[PDB]
Amino acid sequence: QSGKSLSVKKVMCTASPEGEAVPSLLDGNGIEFQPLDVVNWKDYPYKPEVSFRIAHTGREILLHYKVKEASVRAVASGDNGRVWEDACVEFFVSPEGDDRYYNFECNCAGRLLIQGGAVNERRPTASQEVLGMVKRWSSLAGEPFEERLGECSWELVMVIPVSAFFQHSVGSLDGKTMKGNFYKCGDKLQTPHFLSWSPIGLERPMFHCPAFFGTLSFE
Repeated sequence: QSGKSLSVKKVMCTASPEGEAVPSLLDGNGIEFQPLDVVNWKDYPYKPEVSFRIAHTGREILLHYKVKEASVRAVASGDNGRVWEDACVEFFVSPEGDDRYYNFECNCAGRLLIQGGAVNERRPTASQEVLGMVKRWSSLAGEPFEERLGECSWELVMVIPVSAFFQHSVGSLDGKTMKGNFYKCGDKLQTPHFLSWSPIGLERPMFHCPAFFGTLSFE
């Protein structure tokens, strides 16, 4: 019972960091990796080795995922595409303790999907302006590509400004407590799979479940 908990350590930056620079920034501040290895459904037993880490600047959330899996894919031609089908890492979060939440899904090539809203309504997709706010970087960034079979190690970064919570007026992350979860998947990969950070007790693979989110304590 209860979900997991995380301390999101603060990092001191005068300006907004670029995605490529984040791994160095995080190693510089000793930000540790957390395993993302909860296999909630025995139907999909494949557990590719995945870890992540998180920190904040006060104005922005910094995420860094590391993955090692049997295949990768990035067909999605644009942002707000069908990224969950490609090799994809995800971050879901509710920032104000209300029922509205956000899902940031990003494929291994850097294409990103963002939606916002409560479970009981159509959760609209984000605008170009808002997609433009979220800086990204990947080790497999660039052109879209058909599935490549073979063991592949990749990394991905998301710099999520506080303004990207497009349905809220979130000012500063300093000392806030949010609820969220982190996921790995790839619906159209050779071996589809479903992994989470904090556990989920629904009968089958479902990620849009605020009840099962863990706790995120921003320093």
